[PDB]
Amino acid sequence: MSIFTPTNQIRLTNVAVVRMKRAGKRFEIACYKNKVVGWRSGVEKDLDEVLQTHSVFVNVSKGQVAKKEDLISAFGTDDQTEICKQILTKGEVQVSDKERHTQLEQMFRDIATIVADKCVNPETKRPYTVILIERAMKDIHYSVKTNKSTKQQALEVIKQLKEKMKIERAHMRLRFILPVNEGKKLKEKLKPLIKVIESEDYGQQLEIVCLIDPGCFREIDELIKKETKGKGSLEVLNLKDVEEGDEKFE
Amino acid sequence: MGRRPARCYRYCKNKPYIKSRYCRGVPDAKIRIFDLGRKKASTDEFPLCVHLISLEKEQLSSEAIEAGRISCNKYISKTGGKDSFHMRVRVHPWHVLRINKMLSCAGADRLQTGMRGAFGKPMGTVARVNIGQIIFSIRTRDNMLANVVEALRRSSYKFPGRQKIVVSKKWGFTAYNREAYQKLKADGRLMNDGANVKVITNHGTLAQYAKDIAAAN
RNA sequence: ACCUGCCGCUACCAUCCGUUGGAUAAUGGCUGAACGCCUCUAAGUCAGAAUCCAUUCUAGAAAC
RNA sequence: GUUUCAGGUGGGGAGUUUGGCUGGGGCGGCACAUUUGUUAAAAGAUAACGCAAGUGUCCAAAGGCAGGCUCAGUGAGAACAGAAAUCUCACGUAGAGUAAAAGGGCAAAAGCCUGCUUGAUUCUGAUUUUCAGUACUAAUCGGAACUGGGAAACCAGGGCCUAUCGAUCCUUUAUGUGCUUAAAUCUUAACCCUAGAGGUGUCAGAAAAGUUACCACAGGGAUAACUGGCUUGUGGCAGCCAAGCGCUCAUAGCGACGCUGCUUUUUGAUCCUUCGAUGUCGGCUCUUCUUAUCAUUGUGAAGCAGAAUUCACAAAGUGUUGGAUUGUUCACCCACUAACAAGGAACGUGAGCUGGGUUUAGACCGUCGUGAGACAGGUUAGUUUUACCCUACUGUUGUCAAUUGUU
RNA sequence: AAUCCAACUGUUUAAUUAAAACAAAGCAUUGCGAUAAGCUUAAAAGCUUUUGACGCAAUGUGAUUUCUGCCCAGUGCUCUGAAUGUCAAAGUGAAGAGAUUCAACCUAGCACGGGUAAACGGCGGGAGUAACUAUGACUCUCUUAAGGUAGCCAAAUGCCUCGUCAUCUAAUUAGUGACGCGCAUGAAUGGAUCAAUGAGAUUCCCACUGUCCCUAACUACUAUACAGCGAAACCACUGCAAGGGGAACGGGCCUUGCAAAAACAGCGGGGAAAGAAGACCCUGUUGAGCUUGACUCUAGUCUGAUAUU
RNA sequence: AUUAGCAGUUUCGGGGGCGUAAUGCUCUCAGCUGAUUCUCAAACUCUGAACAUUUUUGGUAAGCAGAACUGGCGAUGUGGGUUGAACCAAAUAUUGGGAUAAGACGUCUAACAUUCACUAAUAGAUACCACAAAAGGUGUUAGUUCAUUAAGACAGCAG
Repeated sequence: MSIFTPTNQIRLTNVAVVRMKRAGKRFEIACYKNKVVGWRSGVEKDLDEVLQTHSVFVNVSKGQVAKKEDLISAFGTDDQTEICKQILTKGEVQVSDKERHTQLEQMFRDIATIVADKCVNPETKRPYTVILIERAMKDIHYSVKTNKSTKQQALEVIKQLKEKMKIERAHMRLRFILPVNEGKKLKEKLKPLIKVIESEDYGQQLEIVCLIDPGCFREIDELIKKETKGKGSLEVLNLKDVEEGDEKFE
Repeated sequence: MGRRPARCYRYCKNKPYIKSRYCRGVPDAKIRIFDLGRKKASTDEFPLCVHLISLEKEQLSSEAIEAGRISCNKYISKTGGKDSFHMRVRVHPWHVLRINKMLSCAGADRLQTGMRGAFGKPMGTVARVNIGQIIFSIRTRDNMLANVVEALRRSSYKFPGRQKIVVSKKWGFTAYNREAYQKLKADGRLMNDGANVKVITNHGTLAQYAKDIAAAN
């Protein structure tokens, strides 16, 4: 009948969960989101820190603890701490509530990254925004994977759109025409950003430099010269394209 | 600490609890280094001893200590070199902190976990100082009674409580003053190892001066 | 039962109307020391908020 | 067949049971009988589910005794033999060993080795320990028999010492030219007397499985589930120092490694109130308050040219939305917007509502359970009672019983 | 327009559950030839039985359609089963003066062997393996007998989960169609399908719509006023706030703010308002209902034996 | 339990350097030994004293849980701490006078005078007890120490 309080039916903890199934029994443990990764990398932080709780779970969502009877039937021991370590080591990461959200984001991130590395619009070699690229990649259709590397996936993505469209999988070379007085500042921004070659400096004449950068970086380059100088800057292509980048196939 | 606010273990409470055969599970200390600059240098080189004494009786953490020492190590290159510094810290973190964790930090229970067996797992360490304990000694040349003072000032901010700072009247890491030390040196009663004076006795040395007097400063 | 329907009631479903002085804060200044110089500040003083207090508006006191 | 005994089967039926401790109860554990070090504060006693460990045994030698000898380790020598086999010698306060945990004890020993033995024997008194100065365990001290060892003094109540264990009843054994069997008497039988063993580990000692969401009763705020209270680890917010980022440049804006606070808008912690009853969640509605200011006002910083944006102050005066999905607060999206800031008021607001959920009984599925049933899993259906009292508020009369003589 | 469920009609929790529950025809299993099987009664006797296998009794499943796989190790049921292992009382033999003691002999069940899953149920893990390391046919071993076949599915069964993909919306924790190492689907514990039907559950669109934007107006009867009649709950005393402290949320206390008759109509902020010795929770050496391979019995039943003989 | 250099080894374990090269010679470097050095303890010790306060264990903490001593509260008022179970004074037959205690003495409120600083805040004001910190201040008050100065300091202004 009507009670003065709730019946209490919540045991949902929002920390990370590492899953290991053995002997027809799923086993989980409460760890943190960052620490599991660290452990698997080989970086020590004791078992006190990586484990949020030192007792073995059947289900972290339900909050059902594994009995000694069960534990000994799977791992050949009833000591929980030891089991936890084992779970951490050989088991795979399982998404909790927080982690589900992250998962959703992850895909978005990957597409943003992998697709935007190397490309140009059809007809001539010019830079262009990521949204367009994304659209293009959707048209041809691509499914990202966390089991593959991002760099590896980039190549795959470009493969599809090399067949379909005209694109640039390699670097290009630029040529800027800088003044002698106002150009020094500009140069110092550019030098650590990208590789400078063919640097011809004069007093009586204007300063000339050439760059090595990807097809999407031209825009980035040209823009930062204008606002820093406070005048227009002449952008010319030294080459429309040049070898290496994702053309050497890393 | 990183796990908790150091204000949880601000002050010395409970009996001293140390890494032993009765407390083997403790994690390793944050500082495993009690060194700064040229330790090989002789006590006869650097005659100035700038200390830092904790004005409060408190539990000054390992992490805090670590923070302090690097602050001093980042006030070695900006002023002088490494060959004007020396530091044994003079405060190790022997005491170890217990932490009774709770499962339901974000979750829930109707007092299931609780304190039914409340013992705290060892996590962290700490150094138990007093109102006149030295927590950083800097032996140095007499050309730095400003820079090691200001190094130690920086350190002071890393620590809990008020922190006095003092320029000694001794040669650093030695019982003797500067008026007495000098006297000894003049007389040939002084004697040096490497970064520590031995000093030649007259009680142990009744008639055996053929080693002490040979290596006098 | 249905159509139309005044009076009335009502709708940003229609219509009308909704003020201006002083004093401050923040801050910006002034004259100006302590501290021969300096400085918005210590004495002093100026401007100044949808602020505040009045103006206005509502009630009208075992108050006149 | 029936009758009477016998053995089997027999939750079809009957009666019962289903430990205690416990930062609620359960799961877990044993702090339930016991031992060492510590907690324990220089006598003794002293608590927690305080800490680090241990006990239910093992030993005809690992018992008793006498004698000889010295161990751990280290150094230097010795065909095979090296890092390591065995044989010397020097040094060697015990760092070795002594059944096991740990603490103590221990060197012509309590260790090692050898020999001989059964004091690991019987009767009896007193005492110690826990303590009630009861029992039990364990121990100690003496006396009397009978022995062992030793030249003898001496030692020998088993284990160097501190743990290593057990009532009544019942059974059984040992003991005695034992006593009794009540008419007498002999035999067996049984009873008794004295000492052991068989054992109760919930260890001063019941024969004992579950479930109940169909449930009940006596109680409990000695105790859970909401509120508030302390508390603030966790959540939230703020400060300080400044290694660094910020092309340059610590602090325009950020800020490591650290440290110091605050808040009670998180969740815990606790159990103080309430269990002869404070209606739990969310939403709608409505008001007020907070500022930790999202917008608007006035300002000040900026890596503030412009536009745009970010940072800070005075300011809470005025605003702070419509929707899809979900019971959902929360979440996530769409659209508007100057902005769509965060919060409190018994987690504001059930005699204001709704009842979507939680949260009774019906039922389905999944997993579990032999089963009854379980589920903090999913699903579907499921009564929302009373104001007319008091105050509070909204308005309405009416007395200012001189409204100041009356109207 | 669709999805879930139940075939339909029907039925049920009188006073909170009308359902997807129950029933149902259909399918299937079991016992039984009369001194039957089943059942009742203390006994005597009785029912089923005015019955006779196309029947009665006892179960399961649930119309139709289409299928209904593998497993008999466990528990339970069963047997044209083999031993003397176990085996009580009566009876038999020995020892004794006898009470008695000890021996053989020995039934049913029991152990042992078999059958049985449209009985209850179950339908895995750990190793290697197609130069493919994915997938794992195949092989080996273990648990415990076999190891999920056909189907089906984030389904009323999926924790993770708001799974992923498509579609439906501007936007969808919803819905549907796909995918399916499926925490924990699955074959009369019935699986899959499904017309017609449904006061059953869910989603969508069209129309309609005061549900809403956003309220307004109208009517009767209440209420209200009046005559007449005229209750009850409830009730320590009581009734203004603020803070403080206090049993940690005061009407009283303390210190403040204040405070001016007597009443009316509204109202829901309080009075931790009223109704109820809290159904939750725990305790008690308190119960009851139900279960079972608790403890202890027991009707019945099976078998053996004495007597009747 | 833990930090540091140093000496003698140094040929050695290893890197080289050194005479053409070596268990030959010396370094950093490890290892061994010696004398110094940093720090260290519920479960170490040579040594070793005398509900509230104090001692004190778990706990981040609690108006949390648990112990020791003493005194209270409960069982107990009275005066004081505005209020209050435990604080302070101080114990309770019924009264009068006296003089006190804690605590007060602008007014509430019984009780005042004199006197020296400090505070320029809307502060601050009866222990328990109702909070507050690290860190800042060319606010003022006092104090410490050091340096400069009639050789022209200091400040300004000028070269």
